[PDB]
Amino acid sequence: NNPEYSSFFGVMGASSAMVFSAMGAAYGTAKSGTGIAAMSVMRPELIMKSIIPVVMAGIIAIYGLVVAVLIANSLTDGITLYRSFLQLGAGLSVGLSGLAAGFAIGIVGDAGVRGTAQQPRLFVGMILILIFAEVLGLYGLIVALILSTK
Amino acid sequence: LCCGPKLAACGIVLSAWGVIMLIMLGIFFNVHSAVLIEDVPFTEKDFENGPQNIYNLYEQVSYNCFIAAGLYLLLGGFSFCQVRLN
Amino acid sequence: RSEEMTLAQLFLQSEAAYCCVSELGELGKVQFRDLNPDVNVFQRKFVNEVRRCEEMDRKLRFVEKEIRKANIPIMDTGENPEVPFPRDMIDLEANFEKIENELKEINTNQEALKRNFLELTELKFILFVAGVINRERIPTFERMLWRVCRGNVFLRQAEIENPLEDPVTGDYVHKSVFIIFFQGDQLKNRVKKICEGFRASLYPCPETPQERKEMASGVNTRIDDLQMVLNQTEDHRQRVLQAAAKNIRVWFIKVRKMKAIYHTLNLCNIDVTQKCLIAEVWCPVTDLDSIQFALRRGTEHSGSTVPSILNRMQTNQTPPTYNKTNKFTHGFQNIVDAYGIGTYREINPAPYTVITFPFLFAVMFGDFGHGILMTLFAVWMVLRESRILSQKHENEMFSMVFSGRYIILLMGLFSIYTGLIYNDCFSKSLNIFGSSWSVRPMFTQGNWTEETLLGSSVLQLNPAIPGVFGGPYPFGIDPIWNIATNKLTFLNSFKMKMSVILGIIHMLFGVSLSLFNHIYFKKPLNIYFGFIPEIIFMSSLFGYLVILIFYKWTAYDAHSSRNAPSLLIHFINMFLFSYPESGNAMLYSGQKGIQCFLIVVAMLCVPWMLLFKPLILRHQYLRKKFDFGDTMVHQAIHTIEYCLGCISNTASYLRLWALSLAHAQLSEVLWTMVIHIGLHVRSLAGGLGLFFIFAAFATLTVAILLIMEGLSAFLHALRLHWVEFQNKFYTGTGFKFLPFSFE
Amino acid sequence: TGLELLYLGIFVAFWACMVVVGICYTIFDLGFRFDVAWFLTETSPFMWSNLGIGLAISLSVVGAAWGIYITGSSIIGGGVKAPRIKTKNLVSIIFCEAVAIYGIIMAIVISNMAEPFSATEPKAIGHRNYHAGYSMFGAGLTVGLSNLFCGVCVGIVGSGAALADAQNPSLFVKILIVEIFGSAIGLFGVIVAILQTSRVKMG
Amino acid sequence: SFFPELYFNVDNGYLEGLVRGLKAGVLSQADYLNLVQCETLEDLKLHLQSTDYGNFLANEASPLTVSVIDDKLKEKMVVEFRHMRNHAYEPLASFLDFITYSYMIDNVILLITGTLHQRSIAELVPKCHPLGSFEQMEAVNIAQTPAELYNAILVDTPLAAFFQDCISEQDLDEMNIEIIRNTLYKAYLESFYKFCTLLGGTTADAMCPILEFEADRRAFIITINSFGTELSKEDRAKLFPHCGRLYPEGLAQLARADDYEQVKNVADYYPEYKLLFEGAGSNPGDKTLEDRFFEHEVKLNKLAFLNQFHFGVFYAFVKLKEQECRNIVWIAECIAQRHRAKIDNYIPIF
Repeated sequence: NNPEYSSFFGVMGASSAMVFSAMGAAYGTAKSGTGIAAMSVMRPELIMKSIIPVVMAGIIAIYGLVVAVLIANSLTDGITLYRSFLQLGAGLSVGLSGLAAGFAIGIVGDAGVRGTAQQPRLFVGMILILIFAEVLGLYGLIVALILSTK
Repeated sequence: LCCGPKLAACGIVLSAWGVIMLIMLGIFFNVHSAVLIEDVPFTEKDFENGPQNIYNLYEQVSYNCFIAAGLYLLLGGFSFCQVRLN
Repeated sequence: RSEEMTLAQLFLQSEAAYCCVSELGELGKVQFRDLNPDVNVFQRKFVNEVRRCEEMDRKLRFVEKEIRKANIPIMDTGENPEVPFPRDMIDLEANFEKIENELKEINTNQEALKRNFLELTELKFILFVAGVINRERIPTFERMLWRVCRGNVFLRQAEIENPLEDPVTGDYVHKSVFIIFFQGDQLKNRVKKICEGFRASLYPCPETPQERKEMASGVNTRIDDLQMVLNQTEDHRQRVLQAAAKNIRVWFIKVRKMKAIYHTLNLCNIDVTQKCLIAEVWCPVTDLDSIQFALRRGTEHSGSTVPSILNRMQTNQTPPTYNKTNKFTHGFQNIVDAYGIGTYREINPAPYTVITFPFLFAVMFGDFGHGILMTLFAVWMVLRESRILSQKHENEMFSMVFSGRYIILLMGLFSIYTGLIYNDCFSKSLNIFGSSWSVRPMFTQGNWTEETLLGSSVLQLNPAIPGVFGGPYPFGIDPIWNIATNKLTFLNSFKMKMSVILGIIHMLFGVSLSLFNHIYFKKPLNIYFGFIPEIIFMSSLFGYLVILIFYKWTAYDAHSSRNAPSLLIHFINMFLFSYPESGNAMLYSGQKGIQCFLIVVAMLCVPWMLLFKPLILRHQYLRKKFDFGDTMVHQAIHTIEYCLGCISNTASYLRLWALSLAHAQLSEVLWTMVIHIGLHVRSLAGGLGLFFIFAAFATLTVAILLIMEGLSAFLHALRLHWVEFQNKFYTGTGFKFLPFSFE
Repeated sequence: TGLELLYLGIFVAFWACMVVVGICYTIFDLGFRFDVAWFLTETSPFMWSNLGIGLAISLSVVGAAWGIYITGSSIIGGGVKAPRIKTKNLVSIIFCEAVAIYGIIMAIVISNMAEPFSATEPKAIGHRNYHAGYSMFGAGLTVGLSNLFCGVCVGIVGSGAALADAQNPSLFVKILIVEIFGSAIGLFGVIVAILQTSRVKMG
Repeated sequence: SFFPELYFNVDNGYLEGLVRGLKAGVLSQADYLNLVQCETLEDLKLHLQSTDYGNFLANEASPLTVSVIDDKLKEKMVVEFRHMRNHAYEPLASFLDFITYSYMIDNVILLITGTLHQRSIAELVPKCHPLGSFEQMEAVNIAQTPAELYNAILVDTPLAAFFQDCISEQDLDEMNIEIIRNTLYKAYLESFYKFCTLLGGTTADAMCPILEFEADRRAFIITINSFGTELSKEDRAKLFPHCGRLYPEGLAQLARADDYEQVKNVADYYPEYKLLFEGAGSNPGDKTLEDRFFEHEVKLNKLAFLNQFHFGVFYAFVKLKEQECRNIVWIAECIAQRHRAKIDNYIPIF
């Protein structure tokens, strides 16, 4: 019947959904913190104002968690290679979309905090670009669902 | 005075939301017996005998919508009292 | 036409023109323009007054800063002042000069504080030289001591926990004391060069042995302490003078007012012949009589007793725009202007957006309980309008949310309905119990009995159409999907088709408006050979997809599941012109001719816009007798941009599906991970746990979905309302009004 | 050179070992065990197919992220002293995300034709299955890499345009042409991928 | 896919935009024509308000003097540069450090030559450039021998690296300080050139010509200045930079020079130097060699601003704006002397 290697690949997919995506979020948060430092001394009133990038990093983590739980419930002993490779593909794609989005948000958040530290009118502008970062993560997640059926 | 409303109004809104949704959950678990579409989880493993067990245990599970909401019934009353303390 | 006529000229010289413009700017319905010759800022007929106003403004800014240093607030309850026109203002500023004159005396006596600090150092000298140095410079100091002396001297330090006032800046900067011991006079000489680089000039040079010196220093220190305690009375008079800051804040307000008046008079006309100083103004036609009223107010004060009237004058230039906004539509126009500033005589997109933004948010917010929550939020904010507006707030998030309360309320109300048709309220389906799917003897009639025995470990999809079932649902989406393990496939198909169809229709609505403006501006060349090819191209390409998708939805019955076609394969086939004879069946009879004709006419549409119009422009230019190459370059760039861009916009419409799917999945997981555990076996202590469980669940959904992801969805709606909507007809090249309303 | 020395070392060692083993096999008359057929056949096509499916959006999203950040840093840096350019330069990020849109639609197209089989020996899997797997994997790789480089290119040109636009506000209308000429290759990759995966009939 | 352009912005995008915005603050010819018509210093301030320089004279300068104008201009310089520095990571940080080393050396030699005359001890602080301030700016007043000066500079001031093994002397007279200046500047130019060529990429391509020109400029200046003085020729040969295009004839022809004729006969061999020396004919009505050198310098910096991801848009920028300050000062000087005869001697920029 099916080989015994088959259970390997699928499980590995789950690991990716909780490694790569997570790592991206981590970078984002770190970078944003540095920005806050450069902005804390001169414009002290806007510390909480800059709560917006850090949460917008953590959301990437959330996405990873979602898919991980799903691929922890579709795993059974008797899995054919077809299902295993579907699940591996989903995990890889979501992890990498999370990673790329994380890098983008981190850089944009540094630039945003630094820009607002000297120009209040820039605030809204930075927010706009930040959205274009976060949405990228969602695109990865999309195919995950498409790969839980076909 | 003690426990000024500035840090407790969110508590009152949360308590109101909790009590209303818990009453709703209990009512739709008891009267409608929580039809399986609105409820996957149950409490047994051997259900090869008949329907009396399923509805009986559904009533037992809905009964648990009591202290749950009752807990707030009170917490809301306490938080309103703290709000009154000016 | 957002306006008829603004650019006019309705001024004349008067002996007291200042009050004329004061009343005109109180009225706040003008915007001046003049100074075409560009005579420089540094030679103006009204320069000296502007200069002296600048001087007074800097000086009162100085006193304002100084009183702010003393932490004395300002009473901002005063009413709007009245313009003090006459030259006597300057003399009154001389009175105000007196104020700051005594202020200067205070700063002189602040140097007296030096002496206080002086004695204070000797206090810590109760502990061959010693001195007081900055704390933060200890390490470089002691390294320098290592370099110069090589350890032959020794140092020991101490520090005072209280921070020490600064004689010069007043800061509580850290300070410290150091004692250095030597062995000879050469060190006593050489060390002062290093010590003076670290600001220590208050030394009790050795006079007597330790005991007698200690007693003498103690005695003198207490005497001088009593002296400074006596002489510190200057603070009382300083506070007495400082308390008089509040009086002339309204004077500062009117100072700014008449400074701005004189600034406008600087721009005003340069000619002074026959007492004619006419400066051109922008003021909309509907307010013309209002301007006349201001004129009368001028004659209430200006004793020239002249009519001060003048006729309007047309213009060959471009006037600005204006958007009269009522209470309810303020935020929507804020958004639309944030995209850009529309040219004169443009279709204001407010009435469309004001309703298409909640609709789109609902298209990406398909959930009903969260609709109720957002609506409760919005009603809470709205009902306290009078209280909040009459309140002092500080949080900027609260200010922007209170500015967008209208949009928030509308999208909450629409979210409720769209969630209801979604049939996904808090991850469950509101089941009205009208399912008509499976009844037992019907399933046993279709050769299916007691297969659950093997089914205890498998799932057993049922093939549809046993011949006794079906039934759509009037109430939106049939509820049974909410537990079906294959719900994802049908939900995703439905969202795909939903999103594409809505996007195409909304885009058609967007593009269909430009023809109105084209006929309005009377530009025949830009409509006959303009919008017509654009619309025929778009329709022939994508209305075909719409008709095909409805055809597949309506016609292919369940019994023909096999042999059913794939729409995307058909679209790609016609795009590539490949014509396989087998592997996919034609959608309907006569496909070949119609499909071929539509694609060829779509292709033949491009050369019109690509080539024809500039030839006609050159034809008429030559008939008269204009770089023709430039004209076709710009046109061709526009046409290829339109084609590629329209393909990109039609492709970019899937964000609707994306966000809807993310919402669905997130709601399911948020339900089923944390508070799903609330269903348990406990008899007495179960609801106890459910209390905290639901507390955590409610807070987490508040912090994951209600706030931040909703913001992302809202900005995506905004982006769609900007780029793929307004890049079809909205040129966006104009200027708003910068009224002379005083502030 | 700070840490890329490790990468260069791994690369050189790997290729040197590859040359050594290749020549060792060749001169030993032992080439019958270097059966490329065994490697290409006994590996189930599903692994290639799902690798292609993943890559087709992996690379597109990577390119899009690169473009957005490289343009974003410059636009916001320039806007600090020129707020008027803040909104005008959205078009660069629009074009940057267009490649992600193209990538995901390609993933949807490729994802079809995924019918599982039950064959276990190559003769049973068959020519049609092997061709389908290889072709769709290749199409995925092509669209991924093309979209990646299109994204990088448009990001760079958008950065240059945004930097230049802050100076003279009458320059933006004469620099989008390079942007469109960049997006052309991003579309070209998509259409070649379709041309490759046209005739897949896995089963 | 060029070598240096993919990774530049990731940590240097914000500052690049800030500096490029600030480069718009240089005044074109039209503003200079405008500003040459001022009637008094107050007129000059009124015009200065309308330009990007606006609002830095809101003080109590009722008796306005050129001193306050110069001080405020330099204050704007140092505050702007310090803010730019305080937001940079390590590579850009070493770069901006390397920039400020020049002013640091200038300030050190200004202070030592001031204290060489005992008439001034501590009133020399306000003259020194605030930019070139390090923690031991006052140790210079304890050095009786240059060895002691080294011992003062050694610890924290990195200038030690530029003269740690190039100075060996025990007596501190007024002649050798010029040698100190020349050697320190020589080491600074050499180190900066090596750092630039190490940094690699477009920065080297876009900054090598500037440093080369500076090297040759200083070489020629030190040659011409030492004609009729006590400096021996071998020591002069021991003072030229070795990063210019005058490498062979710098050590084989300039050292064998004794009057302006031979310097002309060596400079005319190259095209650009021939043109520069012909333009500066040393006539009574013609500008001296220094003005032509400044003109070429500004031309090179202006040309250097046509590359997107080149670090020196910072360094170049600073130099350029410094020249601008000088220009403004000259104009104000005429307004102090009440004559416009030489008001056109400015050197336009952009």
